[PDB]
Amino acid sequence: TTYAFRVARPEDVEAIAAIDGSFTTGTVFQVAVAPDGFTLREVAVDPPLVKVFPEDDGSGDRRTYVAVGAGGAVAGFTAVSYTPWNGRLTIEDIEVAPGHRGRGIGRGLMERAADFARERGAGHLWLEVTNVNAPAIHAYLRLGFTFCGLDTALYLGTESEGEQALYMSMPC
Amino acid sequence: TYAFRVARPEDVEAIAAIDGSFTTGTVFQVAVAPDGFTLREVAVDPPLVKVFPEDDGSGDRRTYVAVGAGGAVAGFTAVSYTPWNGRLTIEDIEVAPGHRGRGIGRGLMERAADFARERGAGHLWLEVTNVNAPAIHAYLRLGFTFCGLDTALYLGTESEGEQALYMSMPC
Ligand SMILES: NCCC[C@H](N)CC(=O)N[C@@H]1[C@H](O)[C@@H](OC(N)=O)[C@@H](CO)O[C@H]1NC1=N[C@@H]2C(=O)NC[C@@H](O)[C@H]2N1
Ligand SMILES: NCCC[C@H](N)CC(=O)N[C@@H]1[C@H](O)[C@@H](OC(N)=O)[C@@H](CO)O[C@H]1NC1=N[C@@H]2C(=O)NC[C@@H](O)[C@H]2N1
Repeated sequence: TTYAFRVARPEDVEAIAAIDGSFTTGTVFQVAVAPDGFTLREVAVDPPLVKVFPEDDGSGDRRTYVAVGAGGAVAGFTAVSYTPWNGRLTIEDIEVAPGHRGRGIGRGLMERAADFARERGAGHLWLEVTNVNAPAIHAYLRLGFTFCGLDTALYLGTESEGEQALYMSMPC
Repeated sequence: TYAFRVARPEDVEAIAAIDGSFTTGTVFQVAVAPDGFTLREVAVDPPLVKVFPEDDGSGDRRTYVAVGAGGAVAGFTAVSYTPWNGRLTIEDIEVAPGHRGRGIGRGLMERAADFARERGAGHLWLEVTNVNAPAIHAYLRLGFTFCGLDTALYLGTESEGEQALYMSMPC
């Protein structure tokens, strides 16, 4: 019980904001576009890519969960979003604080997302991940997500141009 | 044979009747691997009948209309601009059942392209179900290529079993 999980309250919103999800990676997922399909291959990059997410990301059925340590600091969060149309719970964000990884916070937050999904009658969880976010992709694969598609054009004209939006899902 | 203009309130009821329901002897089959996605056009026998659902789950917006002699709508396109990624979404483009093979598709998409360059768009983008081979062939003809897909988009919908394919082209 190193970490407790609960619905986020107003005092958590400011702590959530500071966990921006910025990462370093020695690998990226390269997207190869053919006329008849798309291939993902993990490739080493030297020196390591430093990715800071932009301040402008282009943005009852909503919910934010938070992982809290003994001193009351937010160690992680997930913001989820339900669309009844296709029974999709979108994992809009999931982050673990830099110094709190390898302690089952990721799994715990996703388990709370899954609880909300079954509460709303969702058929699948779904998330967007940039092809350069190899650490997150490995984390999502570990938690049972698989690639369900991509949009190689989504980040065109954005601060993230050169990257591809990869889509992952899992049933519940 | 056909003139193009911005759609007016009296066109809304005619636009509604043009749902784009089709028959096809082929579909684009989606193969999911752990490391990617493959699209292969495959014959289906007997022909697939696709009726689009009434519930589709839905300055920078614009609707164009193709008009014949006698002033009847022969087709339309609704487009949508997002400055964030300079994307003009072709939200819908349909030609009336009896008016195909007359360059209405091309004409409507040319009006979409004019709006894109007017707004400074970097690319056009559309969604098409994998079973809509006729539309996919039309879009390929007009210069669109596949830029991705979402095999999970239609889960829990009337269209479950189909995959949402994404196509784009630069301006
Ligand atoms: N920020 C922490 C991570 C947040 C989550 N993982 C969600 C995510 O992936 N957001 C990414 C990320 O903010 C960043 O992408 C890169 N590569 O940095 C920017 C591009 O600059 O695009 C975002 N994507 C978007 N898709 C949405 C869309 O289609 N319509 C509406 C609008 O919401 C769109 N924004
Ligand atoms: N009439 C011709 C179609 C013209 C266009 N290309 C529009 C299109 O493709 N609509 C399809 C089509 O209505 C149908 O799909 C099948 N397979 O029939 C249903 C599945 O029931 O899903 C629609 N898609 C959607 N995507 C959107 C989304 O992501 N969020 C919000 C909302 O807008 C969503 N709706």
